[PDB]
Amino acid sequence: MSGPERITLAMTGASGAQYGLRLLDCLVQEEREVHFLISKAAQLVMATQTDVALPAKPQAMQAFLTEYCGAAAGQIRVFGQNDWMAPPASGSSAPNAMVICPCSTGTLSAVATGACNNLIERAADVALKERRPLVLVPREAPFSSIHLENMLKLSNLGAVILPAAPGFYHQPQSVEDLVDFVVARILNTLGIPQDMLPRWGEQHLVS
Amino acid sequence: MSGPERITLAMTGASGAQYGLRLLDCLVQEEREVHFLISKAAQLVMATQTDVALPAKPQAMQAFLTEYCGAAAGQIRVFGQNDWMAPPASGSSAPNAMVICPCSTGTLSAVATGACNNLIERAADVALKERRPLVLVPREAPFSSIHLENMLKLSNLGAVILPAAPGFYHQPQSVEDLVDFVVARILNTLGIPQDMLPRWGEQHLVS
Amino acid sequence: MSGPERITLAMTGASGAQYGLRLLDCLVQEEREVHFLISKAAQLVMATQTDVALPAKPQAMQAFLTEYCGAAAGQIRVFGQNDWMAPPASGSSAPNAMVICPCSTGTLSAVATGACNNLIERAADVALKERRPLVLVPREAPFSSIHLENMLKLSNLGAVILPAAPGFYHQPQSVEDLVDFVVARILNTLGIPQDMLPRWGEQHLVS
Amino acid sequence: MSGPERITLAMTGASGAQYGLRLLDCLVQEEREVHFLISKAAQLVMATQTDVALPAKPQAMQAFLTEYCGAAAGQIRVFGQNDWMAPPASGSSAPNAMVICPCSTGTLSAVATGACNNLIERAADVALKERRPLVLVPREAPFSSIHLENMLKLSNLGAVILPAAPGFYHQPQSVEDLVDFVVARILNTLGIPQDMLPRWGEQHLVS
Amino acid sequence: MSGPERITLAMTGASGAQYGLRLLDCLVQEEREVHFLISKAAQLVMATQTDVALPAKPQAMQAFLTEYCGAAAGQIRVFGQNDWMAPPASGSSAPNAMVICPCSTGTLSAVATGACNNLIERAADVALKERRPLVLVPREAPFSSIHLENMLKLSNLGAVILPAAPGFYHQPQSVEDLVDFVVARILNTLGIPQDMLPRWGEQHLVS
Amino acid sequence: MSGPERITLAMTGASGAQYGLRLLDCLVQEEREVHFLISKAAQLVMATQTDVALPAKPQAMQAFLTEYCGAAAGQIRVFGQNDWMAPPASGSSAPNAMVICPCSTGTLSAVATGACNNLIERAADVALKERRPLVLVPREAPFSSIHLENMLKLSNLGAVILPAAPGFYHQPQSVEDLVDFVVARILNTLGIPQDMLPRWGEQHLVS
Amino acid sequence: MSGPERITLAMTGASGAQYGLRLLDCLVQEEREVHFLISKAAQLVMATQTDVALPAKPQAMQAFLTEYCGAAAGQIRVFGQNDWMAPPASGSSAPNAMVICPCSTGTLSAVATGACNNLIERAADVALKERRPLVLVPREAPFSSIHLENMLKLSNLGAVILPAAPGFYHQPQSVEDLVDFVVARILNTLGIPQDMLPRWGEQHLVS
Amino acid sequence: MSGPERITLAMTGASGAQYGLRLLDCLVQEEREVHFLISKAAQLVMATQTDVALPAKPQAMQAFLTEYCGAAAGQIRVFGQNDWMAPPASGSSAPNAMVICPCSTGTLSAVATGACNNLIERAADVALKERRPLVLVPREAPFSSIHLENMLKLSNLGAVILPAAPGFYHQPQSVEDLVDFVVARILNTLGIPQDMLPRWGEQHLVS
Ligand SMILES: Cc1cc2c(cc1C)N(C[C@H](O)[C@H](O)[C@H](O)COP(=O)(O)O)c1[nH]c(=O)[nH]c(=O)c1N2
Ligand SMILES: Cc1cc2c(cc1C)N(C[C@H](O)[C@H](O)[C@H](O)COP(=O)(O)O)c1[nH]c(=O)[nH]c(=O)c1N2
Ligand SMILES: Cc1cc2c(cc1C)N(C[C@H](O)[C@H](O)[C@H](O)COP(=O)(O)O)c1[nH]c(=O)[nH]c(=O)c1N2
Ligand SMILES: Cc1cc2c(cc1C)N(C[C@H](O)[C@H](O)[C@H](O)COP(=O)(O)O)c1[nH]c(=O)[nH]c(=O)c1N2
Ligand SMILES: Cc1cc2c(cc1C)N(C[C@H](O)[C@H](O)[C@H](O)COP(=O)(O)O)c1[nH]c(=O)[nH]c(=O)c1N2
Ligand SMILES: Cc1cc2c(cc1C)N(C[C@H](O)[C@H](O)[C@H](O)COP(=O)(O)O)c1[nH]c(=O)[nH]c(=O)c1N2
Ligand SMILES: Cc1cc2c(cc1C)N(C[C@H](O)[C@H](O)[C@H](O)COP(=O)(O)O)c1[nH]c(=O)[nH]c(=O)c1N2
Ligand SMILES: Cc1cc2c(cc1C)N(C[C@H](O)[C@H](O)[C@H](O)COP(=O)(O)O)c1[nH]c(=O)[nH]c(=O)c1N2
Ligand SMILES: CC(C)=CCOP(=O)(O)O
Ligand SMILES: CC(C)=CCOP(=O)(O)O
Ligand SMILES: CC(C)=CCOP(=O)(O)O
Ligand SMILES: CC(C)=CCOP(=O)(O)O
Ligand SMILES: CC(C)=CCOP(=O)(O)O
Ligand SMILES: CC(C)=CCOP(=O)(O)O
Ligand SMILES: CC(C)=CCOP(=O)(O)O
Ligand SMILES: CC(C)=CCOP(=O)(O)O
Repeated sequence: MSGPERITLAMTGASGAQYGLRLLDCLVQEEREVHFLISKAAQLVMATQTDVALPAKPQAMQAFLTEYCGAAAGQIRVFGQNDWMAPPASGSSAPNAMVICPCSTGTLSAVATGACNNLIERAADVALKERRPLVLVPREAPFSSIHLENMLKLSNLGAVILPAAPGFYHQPQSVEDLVDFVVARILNTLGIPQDMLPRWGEQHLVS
Repeated sequence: MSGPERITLAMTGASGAQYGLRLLDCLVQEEREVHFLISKAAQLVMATQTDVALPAKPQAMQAFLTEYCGAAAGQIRVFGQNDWMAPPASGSSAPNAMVICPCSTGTLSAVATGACNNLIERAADVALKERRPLVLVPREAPFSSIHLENMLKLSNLGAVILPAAPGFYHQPQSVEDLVDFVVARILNTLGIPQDMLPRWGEQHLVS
Repeated sequence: MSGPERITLAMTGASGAQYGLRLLDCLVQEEREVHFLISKAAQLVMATQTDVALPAKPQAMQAFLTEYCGAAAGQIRVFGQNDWMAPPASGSSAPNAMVICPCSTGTLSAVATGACNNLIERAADVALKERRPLVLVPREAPFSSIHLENMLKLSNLGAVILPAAPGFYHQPQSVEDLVDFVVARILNTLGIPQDMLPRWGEQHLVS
Repeated sequence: MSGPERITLAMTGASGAQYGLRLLDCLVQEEREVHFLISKAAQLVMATQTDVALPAKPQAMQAFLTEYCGAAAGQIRVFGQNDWMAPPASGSSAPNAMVICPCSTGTLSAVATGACNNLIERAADVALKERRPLVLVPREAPFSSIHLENMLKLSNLGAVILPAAPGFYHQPQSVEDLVDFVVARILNTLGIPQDMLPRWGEQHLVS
Repeated sequence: MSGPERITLAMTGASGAQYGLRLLDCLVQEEREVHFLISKAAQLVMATQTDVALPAKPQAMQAFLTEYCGAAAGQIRVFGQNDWMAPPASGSSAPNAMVICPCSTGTLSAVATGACNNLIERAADVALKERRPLVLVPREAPFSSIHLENMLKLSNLGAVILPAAPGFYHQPQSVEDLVDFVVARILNTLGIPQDMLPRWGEQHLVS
Repeated sequence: MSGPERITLAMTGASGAQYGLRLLDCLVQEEREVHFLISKAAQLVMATQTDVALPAKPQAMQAFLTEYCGAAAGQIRVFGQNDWMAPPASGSSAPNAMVICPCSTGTLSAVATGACNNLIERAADVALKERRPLVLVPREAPFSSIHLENMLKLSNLGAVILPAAPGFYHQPQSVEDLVDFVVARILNTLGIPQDMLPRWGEQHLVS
Repeated sequence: MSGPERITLAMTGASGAQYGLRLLDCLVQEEREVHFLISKAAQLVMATQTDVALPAKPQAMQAFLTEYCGAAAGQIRVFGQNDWMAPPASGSSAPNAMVICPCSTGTLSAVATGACNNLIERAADVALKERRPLVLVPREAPFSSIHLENMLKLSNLGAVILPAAPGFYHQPQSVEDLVDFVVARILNTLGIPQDMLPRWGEQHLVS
Repeated sequence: MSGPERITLAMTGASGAQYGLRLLDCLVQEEREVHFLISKAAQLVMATQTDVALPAKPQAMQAFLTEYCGAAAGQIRVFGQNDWMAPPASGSSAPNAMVICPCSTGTLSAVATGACNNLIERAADVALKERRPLVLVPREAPFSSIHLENMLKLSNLGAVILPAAPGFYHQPQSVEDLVDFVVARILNTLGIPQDMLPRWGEQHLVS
């Protein structure tokens, strides 16, 4: 298999829950193991901008998502915001790639400064110190200079800053087609196969 | 009228022509005067990702857009890429706000470095030296550290970096609803009235 | 196979065309796919400092190089300087390593600043944002502080700055032996097998 | 095999010889090839803080270590401090990962500044220019701002700064258990299998 | 008495509780007054990596520690994480030295950025603004560039960054001997007498 | 006694040996303990610019200086350039103030970069990490930007940069009076009594 | 003649008037034209630390110095502190080298910041903008970080920072011999012949 | 004569001895005086990559080179690595231009940091403080960020960084023709006549 076997997928309180749910579903279909984390604000976003009725507690959540995605048993692990017992809290864990999708400006800040106040922030701190993949998917506009400095710092240290900025070059016809563009970019970044967005120019031999 | 009477709208070669066409139409409906500039790459984008058959030469272009938007005669001015005779080339011109929507990574670079190689780049250089509004709407993912440094420099100097990153908090049902979210943000930035995106929380009196 | 299956090889207007032609030939012999780009200045260099009569237009060029190197059909793709349809223009393309050999001081500048004015510059911009290999082979002396700052910025972001500075530790007897030293270094950087430069010290067991 | 086939292991004059000897032994047991370098100060440390009677000259040293670790013939190569003939002195060598364990503050300084005064420093300079793994294991307290600036510079360039700071979360009962924690972290960094430190949380499915 | 009469000892959630308990005991034996603060994460660390059954609430904690260490009544004060009434919250308090042992990467971050979210962070903020001693004892490996930048900033402002990196030059035979090395370094930094680690070279008169 | 009981006095290869010999004599007369270190270049300076015939080996040197200054037995300790057994090599030593008088540009460099190549450089590295007094007395003209950057870095970290730049405000009549001005400044910096340079203005009550 | 025909010699209020008077005399003997400027504080220094009774007003001063040095009529020009009519105030003047000897910390500050409050400061501002020689001779100890930053800035812009730090390698026997060392260094910097300090090593052919 | 009368030519341990020998020969033919310095590593390079059997000791070396180049007696001075008696060690020496050809990455480092550990490094330190020409000829590939930062610092201070990167625009037919290109560039930098590389375009009057 190309790409990581295990992804830590953290969802934080930016207005783009569709992208994290779609990514979760694609990752499950590519038979990856997902360690799923979600912030309190992200739970309010999902409740108010989607049709998904996500249970509050980690075990009910894990059961719900396993159904929602058609996952295998234990394929999706759910950990709460102070569960330091969970793999992502330590660099001695097995290697996984981490994606924060969507990534709020507050979570971006915490990761840039090293705040480690909850499991998502500590997980990203560990990805950085271990040189493990870390992809942040901000959804904000305008970006202020505070946001941009935090993104630059992290980019300079090897994180991938992948804004939720879909392109129109595959002729999108629906909101779902724009959500899939962003998701396809994330999977490409992670090195995981995808067939939602063709490889640009692959059939063009000469100019 | 709130907001600027005249906007310089430059469209450059990022995959988001829908946003610049929609903005052009909203600006016309709010009876603003638009000085419209478009790059060669942006013409290829529009030809390949939209249904809009935009003529190549500035006078045919001006006639086409005036029809497309329902504008009044002389409401939309079109200037070519080396027309130094046009108002945006000089700080002695009448004040206008400038928006680059969409803004390619190459145009972002040129504006950050001061390259002034064509009328769009010189127009942005003049907006900066005159302290006139300058809004850039990048559409790229990932953003590299080169992109992020160029955005930060410009943000620090007072430009507004407004990525084409729509939110989902107004329940979008179509691609058009996502395009209008971004457009609504731009008009808000410019101080121009809009009724596509409600004022968040305006009716909430207490927590 | 070790190393990348596909290399984007861009030749720009520094006085070292021999190195890019030799690299092209080595890449073909290692059965890699080459996406070949060449600047207008690089065409003048090749015309004046080599015996290679390279045709001007991309399809005639592709036929010429395919012969010159003994390549298989479609092994070498040639794209012109504004062919945005070509794979290297987008990060959604299939992954390839990019080498700019030789790299003029102007191309170094454009890549460091993000100028994206033609397909070579945009290709390098995409390599950077995608975290794909990017090797620059400058040929200039002295290096000014402008050159050195541009190289440092790019090195800091993970590009490899590999100056056309051959060593003499394999006893070179000809101009070709110096050209092959530099080429051997490039292939090593890319992780592609080569037998022009032995592995230093591989038989030395103790001091 | 996961991880590098060949490791350059340099031991320098910080008070932690136990960690470099233990790492050497683990690397031998995982059937890796080790290019072993040791500074004059590190020889005084080993003589005074361990029970290991290490011979002075490279060939006697190689014989001693080969016995001490149970290595195969030629599995451990020993090179002296000015043996420029040895593989680590040149980037044209075969790829290996380099670890400096322990890393004195003086060696940290030399690597950060590019001093290349002996084979260890030149070896690290080459690892950096080749983008090959470089792990530094400092043992000092307090760390001054000079130390911290030197570490930051190197971290920013992709070196791994792994201080000899063992954790207590695997219930250590002996000095050997603390030495093995640090060694286990190094092997994890290098991507080499180890069974001294379990994978944190690997059996935890839900919070 | 040499050294401070009063120490604020904060324990945060890094895997090194042994060092803070040992320091607490040494400080009590040198008849100092200790203002003891402990984070929620540090309570989970102590519960899981030590044999010490520390009560949760500040008054039960104070009674427990007073027994554990043989302290005099009122020698150890315990304050909770939001007790702004406590001396360390204000610069108008009586002078004391502050040690954060162990110091998590999150607490390091908060102190470097000025976050003041709880009493430990505010206490360190006050130590800095008052020019009072502040010693941080991180326990992490690798250190990332985020950690290293946060340490450098604080070192530059006069904090002492004293990693939990014991040396082996006093022939340690047990885990306790390594814990005491680090503790001895802290007491030396604070100017408090200790007889666990001899004064290096004190009897050496000539080379 | 005011000021430190023990001073590490290092003499390095700048053209000002008179100042270090005079300081050594003043320190002995104020009954301080001096740990004396001298570089190979400083030995050549003393041989060629003074009348002092200093023996080469540390024990003969210690006997010579003890006579030259009228010191008590064991008041002056002499350590060689690789004597890591000596107190100044470790921060676990008893506290002393360190003066490098004169300080060559090479020694200034090594201290600024953390090179630790010999006992003087390591001693200064330890003074810095321990927050112990460190006074550097450069003697060079012009100062280049390399020198000035190295001095600034060290000044910013709390070292005292005290150039061998005597003043004329005490009416000097001899070379000895200029040497004593500089020495008086050093003793003032260290907080040690001196009566060579009066306290400026001490008898002036009103303007 | 080697070196400049005209020198602007400014004397400011550091305790080293001997050096500026000696330089003035050497410049006169080498038949240079001197534009002489002196600050109010420098007049108090000269009155209190030398035997030279310098008149207050520019014309009496010019007559006095012309006698003191044996100069030709009009060889020494004296200008007051607000005489903007004088050549050094404008870059349109004839080229001259400028030396500030001695240079107070206040004058160093003004030159580094561009303060131009009097003719000396404006003269130095003009030397810098014209790329004309500018030599500053500070006399201060310790140098603080403010002093060192001001010196570095100016050194980086091409000024020569030449501290009043005499060497002892020409066997000085008097205060005058130390004053002449510094003066000899200044003349060397300016490219003016001098025979007070031999050319180091000029007769040494082999090592 | 145009250009300097005296050149300090230092050869250090990069793989390009041919360039320093050829430069030495050209300098002798232009009747310049050469102060020749060579490092221990450079002696190993010359022994292994050239046919030149250079004696070890300075006087035998001077005799050998005087023969090899056809020099006049005393035209080439040879100084050893610790011969502080030699002119280049002091700024009070007669002015000469300094070239380090080839310049190892270690020597580049030492010059950038001010290390002054041997006569070559001190000579370069003096060139910088005296504002005398300093040309460095590195031979390394890739250049890391450490190398590039060291080059930039020195370039910014006025050193010339002239990499051993020959061009092909004079139709080179041999290894000697590439060596002469680099040498011709160095002589041009120094302002010394050369007829190996024509003046580009000198006969071109119009475009
Ligand atoms: C409905 C709704 C929508 C948004 C938000 C909030 C809510 C309630 N917030 C804000 C954000 O959630 C807030 O600053 C949190 O403190 C983020 O905390 P976490 O990073 O999720 O722990 C938010 N933040 C942001 O960066 N981009 C966005 O698009 C949104 N949209
Ligand atoms: C179809 C198509 C689509 C895109 C592009 C090109 C084409 C042809 N380009 C690239 C870009 O247009 C190129 O780097 C130009 O050089 C930009 O020039 P202007 O800034 O418009 O003058 C591009 N650039 C970018 O920053 N974001 C994008 O989404 C796209 N999409
Ligand atoms: C014959 C010849 C030789 C050279 C050049 C030009 C020509 C015509 N140029 C200059 C360079 O080509 C010019 O600055 C271009 O603008 C570079 O454009 P590209 O980067 O190729 O698009 C050039 N540039 C450089 O960096 N190093 C070199 O060795 C040369 N040699
Ligand atoms: C017994 C003993 C113990 C130590 C040391 C020395 C000796 C002799 N040194 C110092 C160090 O070895 C010295 O600065 C050397 O110059 C380092 O040279 P290398 O980097 O090994 O070539 C030392 N240095 C350090 O960074 N951390 C340490 O723990 C120690 N411990
Ligand atoms: C068992 C255990 C062990 C550790 C941790 C946690 C737990 C539960 N954490 C993490 C840390 O406690 C987390 O990022 C907290 O958010 C830190 O909060 P405080 O700074 O104590 O408020 C942790 N953090 C760190 O910097 N170094 C370490 O050694 C450890 N070890
Ligand atoms: C006679 C004599 C005089 C001087 C020197 C040398 C000699 C031999 N050196 C140079 C210096 O000693 C050289 O760069 C050494 O490498 C410094 O090494 P240490 O720092 O003493 O180990 C020298 N260096 C300096 O910074 N200022 C000076 O005044 C002198 N004077
Ligand atoms: C007797 C005497 C001696 C000194 C001073 C003053 C006096 C009165 N001052 C101080 C200085 O003159 C003061 O800060 C002035 O404001 C400098 O002004 P000018 O730069 O000359 O205009 C002084 N300043 C300094 O930088 N180094 C010194 O050696 C002295 N010595
Ligand atoms: C045969 C051979 C070849 C090279 C080297 C060595 C040897 C032995 N070294 C390395 C270098 O010489 C080493 O880092 C020295 O420590 C440099 O010391 P000096 O700067 O000459 O004192 C080397 N260094 C470099 O920067 N570029 C190179 O091309 C080479 N080539
Ligand atoms: C939760 C936990 C064991 C954190 C310690 O992990 P690491 O040693 O800092 O990578
Ligand atoms: C096209 C033109 C008149 C440019 C000059 O404008 P400005 O004085 O630079 O603002
Ligand atoms: C030519 C083209 C489709 C450019 C867009 O690519 P990407 O989304 O910016 O990587
Ligand atoms: C010892 C030696 C051949 C050094 C040259 O290696 P590289 O070309 O600098 O990687
Ligand atoms: C809890 C309290 C009184 C904080 C104010 O202290 P300070 O004036 O900020 O030192
Ligand atoms: C020579 C020696 C014991 C060095 C270790 O000292 P420290 O622990 O780094 O202060
Ligand atoms: C006193 C005077 C004419 C100042 C103007 O000089 P410049 O044009 O600023 O060089
Ligand atoms: C070898 C020697 C006399 C060094 C002193 O030279 P300089 O005064 O630092 O230029």
